[PDB]
Amino acid sequence: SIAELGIYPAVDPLDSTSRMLNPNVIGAEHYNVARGVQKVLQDYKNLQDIIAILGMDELSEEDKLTVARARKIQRFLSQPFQVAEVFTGTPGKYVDLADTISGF
Amino acid sequence: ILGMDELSEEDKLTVARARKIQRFLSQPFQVAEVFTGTPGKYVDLADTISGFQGVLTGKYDDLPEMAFYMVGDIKEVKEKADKMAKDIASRKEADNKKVSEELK
Amino acid sequence: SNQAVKQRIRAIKNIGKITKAMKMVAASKMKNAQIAVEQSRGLVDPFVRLFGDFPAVNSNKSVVVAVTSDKGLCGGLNSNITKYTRATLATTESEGKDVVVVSIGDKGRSQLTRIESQRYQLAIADTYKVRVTFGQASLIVEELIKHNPQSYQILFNKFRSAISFKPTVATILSPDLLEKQLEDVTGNSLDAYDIEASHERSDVLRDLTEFHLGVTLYNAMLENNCSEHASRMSAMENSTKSAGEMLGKLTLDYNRKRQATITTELIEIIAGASALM
Amino acid sequence: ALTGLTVAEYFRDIEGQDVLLFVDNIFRFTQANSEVSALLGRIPSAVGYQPTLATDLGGLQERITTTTKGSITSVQAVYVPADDLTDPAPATTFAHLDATTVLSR
Amino acid sequence: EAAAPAGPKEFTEVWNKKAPSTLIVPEFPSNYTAVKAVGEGQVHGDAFPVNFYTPHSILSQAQKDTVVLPGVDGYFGVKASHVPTIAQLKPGVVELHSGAESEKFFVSGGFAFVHPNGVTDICVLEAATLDQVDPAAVKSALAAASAAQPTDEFEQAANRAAIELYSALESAVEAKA
Amino acid sequence: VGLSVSRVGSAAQFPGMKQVAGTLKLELAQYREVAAFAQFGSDLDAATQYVLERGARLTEMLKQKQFAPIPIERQTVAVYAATKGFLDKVRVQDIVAAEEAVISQVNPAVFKILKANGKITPALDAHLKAELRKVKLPGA
Amino acid sequence: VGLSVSRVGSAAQFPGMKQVAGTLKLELAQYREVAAFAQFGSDLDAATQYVLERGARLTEMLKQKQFAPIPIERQTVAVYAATKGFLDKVRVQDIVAAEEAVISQVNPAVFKILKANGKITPALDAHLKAELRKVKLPGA
Repeated sequence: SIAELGIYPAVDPLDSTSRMLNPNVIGAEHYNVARGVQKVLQDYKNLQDIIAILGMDELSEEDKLTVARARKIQRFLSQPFQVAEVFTGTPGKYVDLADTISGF
Repeated sequence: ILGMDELSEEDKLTVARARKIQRFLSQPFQVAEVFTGTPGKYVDLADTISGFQGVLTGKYDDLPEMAFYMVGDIKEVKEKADKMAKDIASRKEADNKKVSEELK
Repeated sequence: SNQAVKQRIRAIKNIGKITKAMKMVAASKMKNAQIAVEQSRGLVDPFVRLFGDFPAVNSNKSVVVAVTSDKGLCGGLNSNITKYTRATLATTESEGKDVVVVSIGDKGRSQLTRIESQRYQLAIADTYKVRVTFGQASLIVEELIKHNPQSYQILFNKFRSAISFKPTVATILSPDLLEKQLEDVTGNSLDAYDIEASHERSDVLRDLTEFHLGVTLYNAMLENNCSEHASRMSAMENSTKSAGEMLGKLTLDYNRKRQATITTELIEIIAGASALM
Repeated sequence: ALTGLTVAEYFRDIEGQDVLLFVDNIFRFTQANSEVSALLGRIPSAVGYQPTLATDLGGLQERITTTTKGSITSVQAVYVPADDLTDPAPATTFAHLDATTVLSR
Repeated sequence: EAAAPAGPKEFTEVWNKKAPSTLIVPEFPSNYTAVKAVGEGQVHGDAFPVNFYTPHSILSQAQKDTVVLPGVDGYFGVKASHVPTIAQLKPGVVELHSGAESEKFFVSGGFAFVHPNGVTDICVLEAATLDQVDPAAVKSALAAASAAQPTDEFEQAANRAAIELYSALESAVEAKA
Repeated sequence: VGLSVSRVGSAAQFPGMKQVAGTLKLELAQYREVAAFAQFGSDLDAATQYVLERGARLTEMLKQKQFAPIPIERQTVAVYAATKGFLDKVRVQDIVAAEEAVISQVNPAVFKILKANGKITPALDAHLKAELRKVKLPGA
Repeated sequence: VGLSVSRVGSAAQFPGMKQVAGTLKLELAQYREVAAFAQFGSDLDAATQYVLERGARLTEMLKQKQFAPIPIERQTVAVYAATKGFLDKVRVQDIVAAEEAVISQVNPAVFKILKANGKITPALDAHLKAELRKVKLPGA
């Protein structure tokens, strides 16, 4: 489902787990942004069954902000790979850890 | 789920036409008339093509759905559609003037 | 193919809770907007016991309004108004009278054009977004007064209860362009009253019919909003019924597929083991 | 369950009483006989059950009857496997049942 | 001159000829009013039905014995079997009396009819009780309303209505009983 | 009735019942059609209300009690009195007593003529239309 | 919570926690019945909105933080402070900080009484109830 949207790498953000996701291992500033990104991508999925039916006409100016922020997060998890220059068009990006922590 | 009240007018047109061409594909058989009672019809291929083209283009949107049910060709749709309409009035005057009183 | 059915049960169950939410939403909006509907029902009465009810009058120019809903799960309310639009708009036709048709609500903009497209001039929409106020109905009356017919027709649904909304045509005649001309019998019935205006009677009726148009338009689009909410409450009542009977059929067929899956995998395992022993 | 049946059948046939038998979870009787049918190397029937499911159930339930001496009335707790009444263990049990008393929360 | 005698009954009869016959007759505003003008009665001595209405309220519908209406010629009063009237009201105090007790609604203007059957229908837009106005903001606004005096007769007519409503509000708030 | 079928026994049944029951199959067919259209009651055509009332009369006619089978002439007359008029006075509840009143109050010679002849002759149709008018229906 | 049961049940619960969990599970049952309708916020209901708001409070109560297990008197003081209403003021997304704002600010002599007596007596209920209003919750 992530690949048919064009988000590449099509990593399922909720379903991908690690044992390095403890706050006493990778710090709290990494842990809480990862858990916050996961919570926003999860309640977006809980809203997504009603966006596909009703269409963002009721969404309370915070759940509308949830949908917008989660669409920004969903696009921002995508990244052009250095080995996929043959596939789509793009030069590949190496992203450091502090840069993606600050960005998300 | 949502009924035909939620459809587009294009969708309502294709639902009406498709119900008419669903009923028009049905046909009385000559071998089925001993238990259905309706005499069967052999529909020629030219009549089939012409009738289904007319129901496709919208030449017979004036006719109801049940005028197409269990008829041979498109002459009989218009015959049955006149007959269903004509009856819509004739439902009585079997009150007296019988052949079934005591001295007939 | 056994996971297509489980996700279809997922789809039907989420649809069936969405429609059950929207039923309660429409029921919640129906009670706290009935407290504004039968408040405004009173002011329509002095104008009908003063001016009377003259729907079939031979107007030269007529502006007919079909006030409908904006959102679309109302369930055949707006289509019933679109058919009573032509049903009451062909009963005016006696001498080739001019008619302007006007729709209040987005779902009347799409539906009158199928039937009367050359006689369409205005679409008022986004009217129930915040609420309905009398200044709003006054502005809609102003833009219906920019071109000035001899009669007005307003088609809406009278909110009787949460069950019945039997639709209503309310008629408003221009001041002496036809209204006092419909009042004169062996004299007149309007001449009983002492006009206590500043200027003449021809201007007190000019102000009085714009006030009657504003009151009728306000009450029409308030009654139509409350009947819309009750029609949606009755429309999402049948949607959860349909999404429950479809769910029950799908649950039975899933149980069949579950049993057949266990039997076929078991027959495969037994046939594998029996080919060795 | 056959041992409880024998204790009840003595009160029916010798004492002449209206006995009550309580088979607590008739489904566990079914599941136990399915296990002993699987362990004796028999091919399982539909969904996963013993091929003799109807007769291994009917051998128990047909001894619960009214004789000319007395009767046995059986109150059997019924578990429905996947909330599926068309599963063969409750569909075979419900052929034998004369009443249900559904206790509700 | 009145050669089209319409009504609910005539529209019912003609509408059964041009519409399809299965459609029930559309309702009319006459069908929800039991009170008319020419229907004689509803008087019963000293107290008369006062239908004080509003677009967003119904302020009174019970029978009262005397109503002071602020018409454009000046304040007048309505007793029971009054003459039929169609009175345009200037912004003033509609006084409802039932005896010694008086409730004073200051309205925004809008018409007030007295019918032949003695029913009176006061029909105004903003009809506030005079309790809920403050005496400070009226002259505070009239000081500005006496300043912006343009040649734009739309804005000048709005200024005229502004100074006249504000002056009537002031003269009704200093003159309490 | 929409799924039950018997094609080899058809045109091999009781001739009076075959004369009466084609109208019954057709009226239950239209009852199934208008119950397939309106499973909720708010939009009444008053001709759809007619086929609803006739279908509800007939499905009350065909339902019967246990361990008491009826002879075929007493079923022919009972569905003759229902596929025609003769029962629209009775509302929807008292039809089970109405058909028992019809079987009881009809002169039992016409059952012998219907059994012996095989079908309703026009003399028997005349006497049957006559005899179904002097019947005291419990819905009155 | 809907699918997790205990066939032993509340006979083996901490008393005092049994005083508050019995209404906690009822409030969470009502919240689960009205759940998934919280996406309708602009579409407010004013009787189910209270149980929806309090259910969103209480699901934020029972969250924990990975190998910091809590002693039972601190748990039932937290379920008291969330159940009886002393955290109805605080916004729904900082109740996890309002919980240790209750645990660390209520003086720990209460915990000794609730552990040693093993129930919330009114002699402790009045003192704990007074101690639950002088907490400096992160609220506005």
